[PDB]
Amino acid sequence: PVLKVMFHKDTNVATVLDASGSLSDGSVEVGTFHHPDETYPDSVTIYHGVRDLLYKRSAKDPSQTASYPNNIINMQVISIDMKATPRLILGTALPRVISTIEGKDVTWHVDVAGGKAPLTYKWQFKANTVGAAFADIDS
Amino acid sequence: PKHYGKTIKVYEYVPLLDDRNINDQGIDASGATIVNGNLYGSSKDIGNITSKLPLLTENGGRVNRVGFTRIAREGSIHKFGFFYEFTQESIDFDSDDGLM
Repeated sequence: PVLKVMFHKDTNVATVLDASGSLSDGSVEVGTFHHPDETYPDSVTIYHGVRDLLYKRSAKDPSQTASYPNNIINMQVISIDMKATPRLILGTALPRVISTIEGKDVTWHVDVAGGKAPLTYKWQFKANTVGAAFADIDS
Repeated sequence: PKHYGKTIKVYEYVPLLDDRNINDQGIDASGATIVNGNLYGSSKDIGNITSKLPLLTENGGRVNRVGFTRIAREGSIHKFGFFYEFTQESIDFDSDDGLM
C-alpha cells in the first residue's frame, strides 16, 4: 500500500495516513512511500520511509524542497504518529508440505494480523496436472 | 534521626515489564509513538506479546524505545504515654509495704 505522510512544522509531528487520508491541522503533505517496500519488504519500515521523505524537504518551510544541510534530518525531535491501516502480517503460515495417505482428513489453518477488519478468506486448489491453474474451492 | 520531622520515605523501582510502568517513552517496532513505553508490561497473552515484540530490521533506526518508573513509600511515628498519682499516706499506712 501507498502511505501518505503529513508533517506539522510547529509540533514536529509526522502523520502517516492511507493514500486517501487527509488532515486539517496545518500539516503539509511531504510525500508518499510504499509500505511494505516493494524491493526490500523486510529490511526497512515506516521510520525509514518517513526519514527518507523528510530528508528532501526544507527545515525553514516543509512545503518547499531543500538540500543538505537545510533539510529536516534530526529525527530525534520528530514524532511519528501512525494513523494508517496496520500492515497485514501472516502470523501462522501454512506448512510448505503436508504428507498423508488416502482416506485421511487434512486441516489447514492460517492466522493473520493487521489490516482493516473484517478479513475475508478464500481458498484455492491447483491440481498436479500440466497447465493446471489455481481454481477457487467452492464454498 | 533528629531534625527531619516524623516521616521516613524510600524509593521502589518498578521493573520494565510491569503494568505499573506507565510512561511516555514508547516507540513501537515501526517507529511510531505509542501510548505505552513498557512493551507488553505484565501481560502473559501470547497474541498481545507477539504484536509488541521488539523486532529489528537490518537498517535499525529509532524503534523500540522504552521508559521506566519508580514509587515512593512513607511512614511516620506517634507518641503515647500515661501516668498515675498517689499520696504519702497511701504508701505509709497501707498494709502492703510492696504496693509501689
